[PDB]
Amino acid sequence: EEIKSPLPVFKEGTLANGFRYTLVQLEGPKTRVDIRLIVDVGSIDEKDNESGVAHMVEHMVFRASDAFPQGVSTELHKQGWGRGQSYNAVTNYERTMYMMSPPKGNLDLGATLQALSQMTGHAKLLQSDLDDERKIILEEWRGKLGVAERMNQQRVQAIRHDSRYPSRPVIGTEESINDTPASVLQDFYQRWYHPSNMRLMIIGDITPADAEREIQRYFAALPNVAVPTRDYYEPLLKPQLKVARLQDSQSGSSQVSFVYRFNDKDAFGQSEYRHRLLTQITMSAVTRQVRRQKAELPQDASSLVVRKSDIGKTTAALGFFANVMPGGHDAAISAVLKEIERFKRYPLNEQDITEITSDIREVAQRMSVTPETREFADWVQQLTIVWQQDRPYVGSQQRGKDALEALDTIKGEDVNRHWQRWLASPDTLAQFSVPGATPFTLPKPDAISKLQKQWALATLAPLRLEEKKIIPELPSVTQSGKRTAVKTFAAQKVEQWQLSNGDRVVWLRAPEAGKKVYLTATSQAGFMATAMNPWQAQLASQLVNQSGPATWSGESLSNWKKEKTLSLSIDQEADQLTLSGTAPTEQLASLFGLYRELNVAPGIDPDVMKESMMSLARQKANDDQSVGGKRASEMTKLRFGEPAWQQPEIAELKKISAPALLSQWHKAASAPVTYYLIADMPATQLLPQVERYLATIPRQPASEVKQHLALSGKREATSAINVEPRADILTWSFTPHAWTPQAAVQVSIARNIASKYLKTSLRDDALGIYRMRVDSELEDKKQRIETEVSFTSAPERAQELWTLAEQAFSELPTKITQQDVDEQKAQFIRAEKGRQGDLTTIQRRLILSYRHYNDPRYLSNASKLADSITLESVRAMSAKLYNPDNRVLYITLPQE
Amino acid sequence: ATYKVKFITPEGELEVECDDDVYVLDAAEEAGIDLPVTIET
Amino acid sequence: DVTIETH
Ligand SMILES: [Hg+2]
Ligand SMILES: [Hg+2]
Ligand SMILES: [Hg+2]
Ligand SMILES: [Hg+2]
Ligand SMILES: [Hg+2]
Repeated sequence: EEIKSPLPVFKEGTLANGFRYTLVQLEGPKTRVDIRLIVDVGSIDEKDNESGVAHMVEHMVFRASDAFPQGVSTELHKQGWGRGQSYNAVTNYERTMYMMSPPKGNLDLGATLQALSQMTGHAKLLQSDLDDERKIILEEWRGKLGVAERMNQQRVQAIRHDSRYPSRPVIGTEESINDTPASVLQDFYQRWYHPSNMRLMIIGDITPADAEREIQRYFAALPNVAVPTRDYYEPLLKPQLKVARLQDSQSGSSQVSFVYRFNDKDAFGQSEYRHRLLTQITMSAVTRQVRRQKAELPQDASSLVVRKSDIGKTTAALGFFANVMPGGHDAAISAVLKEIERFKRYPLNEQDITEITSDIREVAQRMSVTPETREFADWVQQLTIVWQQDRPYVGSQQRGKDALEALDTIKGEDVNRHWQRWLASPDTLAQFSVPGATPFTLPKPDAISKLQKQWALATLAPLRLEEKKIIPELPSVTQSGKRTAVKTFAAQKVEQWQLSNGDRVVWLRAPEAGKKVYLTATSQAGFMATAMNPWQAQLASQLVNQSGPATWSGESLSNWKKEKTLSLSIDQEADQLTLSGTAPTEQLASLFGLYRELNVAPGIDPDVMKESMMSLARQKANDDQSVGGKRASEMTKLRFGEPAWQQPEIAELKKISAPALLSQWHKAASAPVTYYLIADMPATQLLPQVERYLATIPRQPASEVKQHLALSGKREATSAINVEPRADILTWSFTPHAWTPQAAVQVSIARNIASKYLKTSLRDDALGIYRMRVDSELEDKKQRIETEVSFTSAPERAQELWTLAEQAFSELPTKITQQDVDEQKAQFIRAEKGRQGDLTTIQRRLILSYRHYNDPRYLSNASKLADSITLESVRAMSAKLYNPDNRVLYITLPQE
Repeated sequence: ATYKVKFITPEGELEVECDDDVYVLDAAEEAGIDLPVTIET
Repeated sequence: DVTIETH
């Protein structure tokens, strides 16, 4: 797709049996092709006894067929095709789609078409193949069982109530996957898989005459059988105020919404294209306005947004959603209904509509005179979109002319009328998500309409106007400090500078910095420092990171950085504070200047704070009764005895004030800093900027913060609380070992080989292991080899998995082969020399060096790292990866 | 082994913290972020 | 939906 190809020539056809095809010839990259077939059947067409059958047929048509009794995907493998790269399929509510990218492009077109015709017209759907395949469909189902899917099903259930969608999820049930016989799949195939229910599109380097012959060859003989007529794609819209709870015990969702459902494709006798353009203008106007209405929200509600979505072929949902402070759902739904009422009473901002309409006209103008040229993958993207909805493609040049035509028939009166139609839709829905165990009784419809009538009768202020944009500028800094000492490490190209405020600079003049300056500012101000309140310090760090300096805002901070191509981020860990940033060398004063302003003039953006409190509070409510909440608590007790700190109660959360947080930040900002600066410039250029912006920041000595250290010993625990049918097995082990680069390298090698050995030694598929992980490192701050072995598996033999891994660990130090080390040493040498000149690696090693030696020696003599990899050393270290004296085992089983 | 994932959407940047063993949409839903490493959507 | 992409 290197040279863009122009708008292609399209040829369409219909075989006698009703099979439709679309041929799209690109000047295109040479020989590349893309071949799609759609069968117009999805899970919505399943009957009550056919749960998930559409998706199972999708799998099964790659099995035995009349011409390939060993399976269609078997032959595809033989001829070089790869699962997911060369062939793929997807099933959704309404269609099943098969996609092919033959490895040899257009030369395999006949082969591809033979394969597709086999799948769609000659699949055997054999019981014996199905019993083999249902293990693969059950895995697909297990990996789909999280909170995100259960909540998605909650959303479909509510917003698509009174339709076929809620009872027809694509995957179907574990019962049907396990019990449904091939005979049911066969009847479904024979009901729906007929040529007039099918269409095919071929894109790329093709001769349309030749492709049409291959298509006649492989599809013309398929018998012309009708499929049932269907008119059940829409929810049954009726006047109503439905109330729903969106609920899952593992979800932190905390949210109210009010939703309008309506026929969105009805253009009311006017232009379909013009209608869609009215929708874009309106949604853009409403999106602009509803953001300004944030000023009107009470403390219980935030981030009110408007979202429009398809919920059928013709039905759409227009919804107002807002985040809710847990326990404030009643106040929040009222606040949402108040704003909806305000939109019913005032017209949309005329200037917004003027501007938005003008932006569109400028793009439609450019489109209408620019010749359309795209890369291959982009052509495929554009064309599949229109083809999936069974519509002809209209080029961007023609569509620019159509927009300009429609824009001439569109005044703000139309936009307002378009918008008020939506808000007058009689089919309505109110939704509540209330996290955890928050007291909640679902409002009755009358309670909701009561609030509607209260606001319909109320006096309401006009829509908010656009606020002036604040244009941030860094202050002038006239005071200067001084460098008071220089220590030189010429062999590493490093200078170390003491500054008058007690900070220091570690400056590496690395040519690899190019025309950029890289800053890492560290200090001992982690949130576990003695003077701080842990949770509040952490919230403070996050709020200042997003807000920027006192007189700025989160948004203006983000624009200002983009305009200077500059980054700077706060990260407060338990034991240290790191501010990291990059800028072009010409922007140095802006990088240092912003750094200093975060230190002495931090800001708290009131909207950011309100949003962060809601995030913390809904998570608190969820974590207090969630599975993950209990696992975190149990792992914490097993490994540490007590939590180092905790989140507060929601009631304390509500009371936190900006000055209390800024107090915490200033405590962190006062610990003295080491500036790791990587910049290829002369000292004379860097020193004045360091003395002006960095040596002038007030500091007081900080103490080193004690590490949170996992306790010695052997302890275990087993909890049957998992809501999904899986077992989670975690095991932790550690051995104190002094850190050196050599020792750290040996641990990583031992863990590579141990990873291989422990995965074959537990390779038996009867154990039921879905996922397995062996992690081990010589943690340099704690100076201990920490090892972590994780399993996710079927419950039945989960109690055997750690025993077998413990087994495999005891064997490992003698089973390690000289050949094993040889290929690791060789592959390490490859990665190490790939890391030469790597800025990230250089930065990390400069900081490691200073942490452990208080000098930059580690930047030299990386070459003799490889030399520490031997059989005798890797094995001596493989013995220390697991320490039976320090072993914590935690087993989560499905709930009883 | 905790990491941080950032999300780009028409409303704005959203950030969530997830374990190694955690699917990305599950950590968002557990965090109470309503969507449908730095991944794009 | 966006019928004419602007940004
Ligand atoms: Hg699937
Ligand atoms: Hg055929
Ligand atoms: Hg920043
Ligand atoms: Hg301060
Ligand atoms: Hg800890």
